[PDB]
Amino acid sequence: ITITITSTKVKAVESLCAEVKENGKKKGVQVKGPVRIPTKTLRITTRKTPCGEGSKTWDHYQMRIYKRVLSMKTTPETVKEITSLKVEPGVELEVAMF
Amino acid sequence: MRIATKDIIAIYKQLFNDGCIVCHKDFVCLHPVFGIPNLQVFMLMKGLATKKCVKETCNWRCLYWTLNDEGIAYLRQKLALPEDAVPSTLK
Amino acid sequence: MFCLTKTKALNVDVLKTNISRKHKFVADGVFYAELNELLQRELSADGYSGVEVRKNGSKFQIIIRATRTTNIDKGRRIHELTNLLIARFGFPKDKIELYVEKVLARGLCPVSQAESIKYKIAEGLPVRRAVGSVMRLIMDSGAKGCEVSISGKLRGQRAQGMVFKEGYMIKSGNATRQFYSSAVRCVLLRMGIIGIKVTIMLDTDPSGKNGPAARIPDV
Amino acid sequence: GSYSIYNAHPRNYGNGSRTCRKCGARKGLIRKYGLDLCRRCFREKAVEIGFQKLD
RNA sequence: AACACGGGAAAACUUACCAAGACCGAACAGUAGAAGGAAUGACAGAUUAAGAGUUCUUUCAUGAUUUAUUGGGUAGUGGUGCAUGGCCGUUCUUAGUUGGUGGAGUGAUUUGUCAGGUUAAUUCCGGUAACGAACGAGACUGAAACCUAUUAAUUAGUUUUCUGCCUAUAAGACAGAAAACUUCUUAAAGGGACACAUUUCAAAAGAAAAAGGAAGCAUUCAGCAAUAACAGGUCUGUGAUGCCCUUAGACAUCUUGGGCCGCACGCGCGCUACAAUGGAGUUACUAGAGAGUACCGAGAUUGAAAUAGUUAAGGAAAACUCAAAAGAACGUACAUGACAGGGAUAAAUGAUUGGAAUUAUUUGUUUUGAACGAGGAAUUCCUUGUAAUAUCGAGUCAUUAACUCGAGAUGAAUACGUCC
Repeated sequence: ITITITSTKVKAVESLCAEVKENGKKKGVQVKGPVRIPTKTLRITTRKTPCGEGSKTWDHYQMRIYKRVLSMKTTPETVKEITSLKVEPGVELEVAMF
Repeated sequence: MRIATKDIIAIYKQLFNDGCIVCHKDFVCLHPVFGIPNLQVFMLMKGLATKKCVKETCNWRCLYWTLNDEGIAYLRQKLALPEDAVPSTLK
Repeated sequence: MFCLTKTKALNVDVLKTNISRKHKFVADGVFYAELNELLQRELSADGYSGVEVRKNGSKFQIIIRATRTTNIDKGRRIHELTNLLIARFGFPKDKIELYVEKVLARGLCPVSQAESIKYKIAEGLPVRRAVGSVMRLIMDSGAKGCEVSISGKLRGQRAQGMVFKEGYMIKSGNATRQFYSSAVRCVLLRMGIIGIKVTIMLDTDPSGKNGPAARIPDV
Repeated sequence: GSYSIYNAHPRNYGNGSRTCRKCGARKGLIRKYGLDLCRRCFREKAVEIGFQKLD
């Protein structure tokens, strides 16, 4: 199995990154290490004014995407059963079967 | 305005059978559900709020209509539905 | 007969099976903004006071933090909201539902607090006294401080604006991101528009301490 | 036809075929990341969407 | 604090202007008329740019969806930003603003909020009818500058091994997997500079040299950013909005064409040049940071002289695409010559995008070979990986940068000063 987690909050995925790893001790024997794929900042630059007047000013918005990848052998039927765990809003969990 | 004769009844039941209907304020495309220009849908049911059949909440260039209490009575005489045919706070 | 070929779709990018990681989170936040501003125009009388987009992997849980759940008869209004979402965003009927919670800290919510002034102003209560009653609820609700700004044609044709402050409030810094709670509301009048901006300085209960602090204990 | 010629011009390339999602403006659009939100409107909901003015 | 600004690089739309043509986007309420037809669409020929039946001679289909009527909303990139909300700019990027009690004054008001010193800073030492506080500054947040200590290891790298190949005189190179670690890579957590440590200078806040250190000007660059105010810009971004105006021959809506590109001239922002610290012909190069769906970024095989054409993998991406020139090395070339510097303006021709390229969209081949010989008064930006020089990615984008926002590549001089 391969667990891929991505979210805008670093501590949201990081807390859940160790939640699956700790959970792997039961109904299983091992979970591979967390791979920290480089982040992807989403920079959008806009003019502050709603018109052409004023000085030339800009604001630099940005959003970061944090990617973590986990590996684990187990069984497809009982990998995590529910595999929901009431994940926090803003986080996404995708499981790559086989 | 002048809508297709079979279309007026078709759009009416869709609202009655669901109690809620959306539309796009843009007047260059067709309605994906009814397969007709949004001008017909907007023009026809912008007056259902003048008759107090629905409400007139519009958000993000989309207008939303929700069946009212007086909407059921009006949408029964025209639609020729039985009295017991009620959405019953569900549709 | 119409010579129209374009067909604007009724969907949302958060339902697409294949999408980039950059596009997914942008679409995830874009959906909330349209959705949050949607039922705000509907549950303004009910004090919507927030939305949430919690997900359990497959099912979509929509949470409304309304401050007044008296209106929401066997969930008739709740059911009507779902019907609009299906027609608009094309959600499956089995994969979306609406939950409502009653916020215990009524005063601490600026979104619903600003609706009290908007209601009272339209009723004819003086702006000097309407805010004073509203400001009273915020102060004893555990809020460190707040600032209510009213601008428009309050007195006469010439625009005037009064700013009311109470309690401690830090105006500059990054810490203001983790302690501010703001809302902007506007009420149409017989002569124009009154602009109400309501913000609230929170306390340590939204966990996180202020920048400068020593608080040395004793022995 | 009274409406056959109505809106008969093809607009499929896009300056008058794309509009802001809420404002509906045709100028200042931000098509990056599939935003489809023109400026003066994205700035209103920038923090709401998730963008923050960091460095 | 107007003038590559309205993210405004306008063929159509945008579009607000102009010549035409239509057209209701006149809901709802009362009347007339009407399923024994209110009205709607149309083939032909004429009219019209037009295959808008707009209209006309004309019959062919459907039928209350409403055709004529008063109220009425309505719609407007119409006016008013001297009616307004929001946002932004500006005073103002510096260090400033205040109420609680107390003291002074009849009162407007004042003290606190200062003699001196010091700081980037009402930042502090100190002084004290002031005391105790609130905001601003600082603090705080993002990137950079370090972790042979920790955590991990593919889509990152290194090493080993097996197979094949090739050159050496003896090192290894290359191609296909195989599997081991984390110095580099990536990303988490803590650690790590507080000027403490020395000398000097100023019972003090503090200042300078030098040392060590990845890092010593608040370490550097940015974000946030006080009270009060403008009758600064925006109602042409908004379904934010009051009042006024037009409101079925319309300033509402749609279509065709044109204009925003129009040239006697003046001004602002820029690109390229005036060359030998160079242009032209070859050769090896070394980056960083962006973007990509069903049809988006497009690999590989081909013909062509190039622009581009035909078939087409993998890739929702540390996976695949996506790639560096200034500079350098090579030659008995150029040789001080408006020359081979300069590429303007023109003339033939070839393709891509587009429904449409004419007033050339963009670009290929050949020819045409203009001013410009370093630039008056004036005047702008800049103190360190900064200026300058040349380039790369992205926003606009069907196609179109000399723009802007970012990114790396080489790497000056001059100050450690004073209010002229």
